[PDB]
Amino acid sequence: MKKLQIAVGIIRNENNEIFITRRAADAHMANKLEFPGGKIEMGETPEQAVVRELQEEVGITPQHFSLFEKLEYEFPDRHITLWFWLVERWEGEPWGKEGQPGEWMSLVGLNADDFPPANEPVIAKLKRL
Ligand SMILES: Nc1nc2c([nH]c(=O)n2[C@H]2C[C@H](O)[C@@H](COP(=O)(O)OP(=O)(O)OP(=O)(O)O)O2)c(=O)[nH]1
Ligand SMILES: [Mn+2]
Ligand SMILES: [Mn+2]
Ligand SMILES: [Mn+2]
Repeated sequence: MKKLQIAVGIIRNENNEIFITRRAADAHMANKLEFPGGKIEMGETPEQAVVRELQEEVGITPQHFSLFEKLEYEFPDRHITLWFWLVERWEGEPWGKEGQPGEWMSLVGLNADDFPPANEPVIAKLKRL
């Protein structure tokens, strides 16, 4: 099947809230909550991809971020490797730059069932921080 490398950014403010967007109804993992991110392209690194994806999707440039978790997940029709970057400093103010819903969500209130199932261990690990 299809095999993808995906970089996403966990955007955390100083109030323990995360900037979360919601995927379109016609997308893979439709209507799910998500960390902004996307496919790592040929000729770019995982670090470059999370910067580019956050610039495109929510209008911020991550800086001094760290790899929170890397994991693989087998969906029904595709295999992806997810790079979860913890982003605690950035230039700009995140918004729905691609017209998608986005809002700040308390970390304690996140419900893993609202996200793709691949995110389950990451959401749990974030809550222990
Ligand atoms: N963005 C994001 N994707 C996730 C998460 N968890 C998860 O399993 N995924 C999966 C859903 C998709 O199969 C894939 C992300 O690809 P995408 O749909 O964001 O692709 P993209 O933004 O590059 O799309 P495009 O603008 O290039 O057309 O990873 C997450 O927290 N954030
Ligand atoms: Mn993309
Ligand atoms: Mn995306
Ligand atoms: Mn994108």
